[PDB]
Amino acid sequence: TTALVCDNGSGLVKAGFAGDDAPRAVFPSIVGRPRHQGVMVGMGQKDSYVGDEAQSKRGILTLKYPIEHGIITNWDDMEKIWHHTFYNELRVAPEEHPTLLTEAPLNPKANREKMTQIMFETFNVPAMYVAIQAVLSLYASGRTTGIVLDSGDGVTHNVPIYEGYALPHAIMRLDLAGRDLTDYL
Amino acid sequence: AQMADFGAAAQYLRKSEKERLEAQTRPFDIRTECFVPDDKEEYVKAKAETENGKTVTIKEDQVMQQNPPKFDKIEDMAMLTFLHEPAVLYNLKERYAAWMIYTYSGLFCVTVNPYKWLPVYNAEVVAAYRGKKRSEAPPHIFSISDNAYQYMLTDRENQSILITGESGAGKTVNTKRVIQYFASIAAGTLEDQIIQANPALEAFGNAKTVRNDNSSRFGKFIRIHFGATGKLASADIETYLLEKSRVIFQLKAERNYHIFYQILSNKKPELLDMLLVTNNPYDYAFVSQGEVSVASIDDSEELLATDSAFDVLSFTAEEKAGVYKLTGAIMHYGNMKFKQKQREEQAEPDGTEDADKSAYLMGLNSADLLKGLCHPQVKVGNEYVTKGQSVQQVYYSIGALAKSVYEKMFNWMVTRINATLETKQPRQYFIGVLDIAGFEIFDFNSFEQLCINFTNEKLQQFFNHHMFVLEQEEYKKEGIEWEFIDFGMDLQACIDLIEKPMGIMSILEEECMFPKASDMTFKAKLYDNHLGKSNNFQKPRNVKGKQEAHFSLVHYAGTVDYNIMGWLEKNKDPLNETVVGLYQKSSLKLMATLFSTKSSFQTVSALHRENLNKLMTNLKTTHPHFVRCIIPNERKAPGVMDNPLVMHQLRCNGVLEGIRICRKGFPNRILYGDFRQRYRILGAEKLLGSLIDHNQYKFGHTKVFFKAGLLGLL
Repeated sequence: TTALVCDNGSGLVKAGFAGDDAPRAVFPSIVGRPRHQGVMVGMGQKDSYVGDEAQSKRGILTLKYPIEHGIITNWDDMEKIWHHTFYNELRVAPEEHPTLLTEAPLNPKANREKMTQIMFETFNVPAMYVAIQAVLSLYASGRTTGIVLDSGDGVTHNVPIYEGYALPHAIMRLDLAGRDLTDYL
Repeated sequence: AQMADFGAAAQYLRKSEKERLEAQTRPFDIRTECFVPDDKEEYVKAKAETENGKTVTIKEDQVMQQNPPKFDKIEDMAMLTFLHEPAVLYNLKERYAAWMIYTYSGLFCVTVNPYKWLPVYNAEVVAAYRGKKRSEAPPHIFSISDNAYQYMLTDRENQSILITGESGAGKTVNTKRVIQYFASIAAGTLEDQIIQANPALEAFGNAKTVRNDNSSRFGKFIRIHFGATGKLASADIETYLLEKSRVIFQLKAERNYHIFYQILSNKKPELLDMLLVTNNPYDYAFVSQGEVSVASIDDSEELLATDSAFDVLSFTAEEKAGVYKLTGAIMHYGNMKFKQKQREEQAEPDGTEDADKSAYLMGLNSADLLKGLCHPQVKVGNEYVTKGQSVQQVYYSIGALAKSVYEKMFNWMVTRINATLETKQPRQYFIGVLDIAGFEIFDFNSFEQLCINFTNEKLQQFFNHHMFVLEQEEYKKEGIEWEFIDFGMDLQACIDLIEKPMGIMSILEEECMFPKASDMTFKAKLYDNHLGKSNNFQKPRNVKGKQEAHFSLVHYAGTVDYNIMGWLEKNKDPLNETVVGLYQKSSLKLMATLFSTKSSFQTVSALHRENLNKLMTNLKTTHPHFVRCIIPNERKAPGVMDNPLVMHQLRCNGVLEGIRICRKGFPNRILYGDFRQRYRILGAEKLLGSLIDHNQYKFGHTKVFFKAGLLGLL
């Protein structure tokens, strides 16, 4: 049975099926809630919008990222985003697919513990696994040796690898990324 | 004794007691003859180790004990100790094999199409049922016709015959036979007259269906009126809710009423010369949606039949050319074209070819019609003001006009038939013959299927109420103190979401009114109001490889899956009163007669609900007598009936609901002497105070009542 790949990131969810060449779904990792009143009776008001539906209605919503610096700081919103990713974007049943999540290095243990608990309980995945982003980047580059500088929306980190051996004492993690550049701009 | 007076048909009516006595004493077991499922039979007899030609070992909580060999041929499955699907299935299977097409089911009267000519109806030698009761004479529909006759003569209350109609054959022949019988007993005849003008209805209210090719798309309520004392009087026909949505929209692999292609078969070039119309069906969008013609019927000879029908009908030359002109105009509406005015919003016409055609046909002006279509007027208190119209609004109005015209013409023609077929003294009573479609479970269910299933839910609740009050009366008759929650309505009254003012239909109307509403918003509203808050409303189990459903309703005949794509456009029905006022002034006198008789809120579902309310109101004042004609096999070969077809039908026909309710008995109702005799191996008081549970029986005034599952022990 095929497996799912769910690179979460702090600014964009990229999900797909293990074996493809590119993520099947790429949407913002964002949850919006209406701030204004709501007058048209019967318009069918939703409580919250996720993904890029919240991006087109963003004029009336207040947007929130459930991931600040690689750390998930709102587990309800993250559960909403995962539910969306599985049912509305990929349109699968999580009970029939092992899931490969991804995480940045040097971030709290409770993050991975809650990730796996959420998966196994409120999604009933058959199995899962949590990889490191830099190792996967090196896989994609077609190498077994190199220092990879990953820089997403929340966190920048270097991981030096040699012959497939990591040097965990030389991993350096920095906490300015796309979002801090957006704020500075 | 009372069987050898029917001659060559008595064998079909009641088998001789010799083979019956040799058959009612077969030695078999209770615990090695059960019922297990199958893929092609779906129910089989076998000996958990079970084999009859193939070995299967299933769970020990799904086997159904086969009926005892005592009742292996009874024409009434209401007395069986084992009320289950395979039981009644093989009961009917055997009773048809050893040819007996007639059966009784609790209160139904199941007839099977024999496909082999039989003198079992002709001559009157079998019609000796006069005076005879159902409970004594063989189980013939003649007994029920006679019972209705008797009830009319002794009760002064009208009677009703509800015959199952989605079956292609069996229903029509039974209608002919019952009108013949009613002419016979209570004797240019009503039968001749009724079958004369039928081609009109055949061409107007029948269309090519996915699961049929001659489908009654309305309700025919033939009233055979009787004199003050019981003498045959005239007979008028009354039509009920008609699937008018087809006049515009047809699914893929279907087509609308036959009359369109009958006309368009180029049989009378006079017509296709009068209506400015070519012959290519793919030029008219109102008919070229699905398939233009089926190979299972001609159109020219049926056109001739309809011509001869108009001739035998009181129609003149004008009352026929006018009808053809109206149908031509209904076709010409389909390809009128409008475009948004340059740079602001307004729908304006581009090209007026079909405009001029239809205007000349119906007898109007062309500029006036276009203006009234693009600029509909309204009365604001005491003044008139133009109302704006977009393109889609114009199209909706055109469709509404077409549907209204077609239904008006249909009803006027039925009134003309009632007129030409009526001349008689003022009479009192009549018998109701109700022809209507039944329940449907297709591979792709839509709005029309929902409406039909709603009507059938209503009829089935009607039958359940009748049977409930009957059983309750019988219990108060034998002094049997036993009261239960109403077996009549409390089953479907919860599956009546569709009418209560928050269910599916009210939501659909709301969505037809609301701005920018789409199918996704309709689905969202459905889910928010019902998903999880109701038990009959369920989300479908959509498996990739099969058609996608959107929600599922738990009907009496199973759980049906619906696909709501397109219900918004199909429910809208905005009538344009300006164009109707134009119609009221037309030169074509048939059109003005149609539209002779200090609006934008009209929906198909609303008119449908009102019509259904009226029909149920009519029926609730009479006495019902239900009949279940069956198509036994599909290959037309008589004698052998396929089991899955008949099982599905026995589900949808409504018999299984009556079985499921009577199972809550006490289905087995015997007197004292029969049990005193057949089970004296050791009146009924001491004979049953000896053994079983004390509630399985309730004796009263020479009547024993047994629940399903006791005579399988004896």
